[PDB]
Amino acid sequence: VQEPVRRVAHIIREYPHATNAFTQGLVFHQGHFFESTGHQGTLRQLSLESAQPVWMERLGNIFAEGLASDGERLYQLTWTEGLLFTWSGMPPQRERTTRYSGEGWGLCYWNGKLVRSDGGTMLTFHEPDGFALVGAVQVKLRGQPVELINELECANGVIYANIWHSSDVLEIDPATGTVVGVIDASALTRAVAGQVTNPEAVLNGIAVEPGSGRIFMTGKLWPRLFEVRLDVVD
Ligand SMILES: CCCCCCCCCC[N+](C)(C)[O-]
Ligand SMILES: [Ca+2]
Repeated sequence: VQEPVRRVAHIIREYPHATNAFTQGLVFHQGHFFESTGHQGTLRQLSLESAQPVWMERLGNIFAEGLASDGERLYQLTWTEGLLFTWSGMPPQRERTTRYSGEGWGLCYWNGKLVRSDGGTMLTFHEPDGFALVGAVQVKLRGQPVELINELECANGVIYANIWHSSDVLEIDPATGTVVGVIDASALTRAVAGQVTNPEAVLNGIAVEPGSGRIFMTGKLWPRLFEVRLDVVD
């Protein structure tokens, strides 16, 4: 038991993002870059050369939320609807609708399981086929539960998680819920501050590219998505 590692996200490069996209899910999938939005609900494939998506399916009034990939299918939560959409093929088409209890904030895939956050302190673990709960951990930083756990990303042996309305990103051990790292991504929030006005225009959305290990972060309604390098601070 030691101090969580402290890191600072250093902006490597910036790319256009759409200022009308409320980013709730962000993941790489079968060579492409995907985003889930609510208000209005969409699944979109992003270009890094333009804010205009290369492909989008509109979900109407459904408030879509976190988005996970197992390499073959995309899995997409909803906020209070209790709907999980499972997408397959290229372009993705929905092949399954699944009802679940509780709220859907972030989602990622780890060790054959979907890991789900709901804005509380808990990460719950679910079977991809039918979304039955199989386990849970409480997310704890220095032994203390952390509320507001939002978009997820399963990479590098951890779960990366946004904290809603914070510029910190946690690194969580999925076996235990222990926070093993805290990333300061406040340079990203500072970077867009002169351009965003909406109260909900907050850092959210982490995706790691499988083929390159390159790490990307954005925010709701942000004009930019950022590639970051995570530097240890001592
Ligand atoms: C112009 C007003 C925009 C209202 C936005 C409401 C965002 C709800 C976000 C919920 N969650 C944290 C669950 O996504
Ligand atoms: Ca993600």
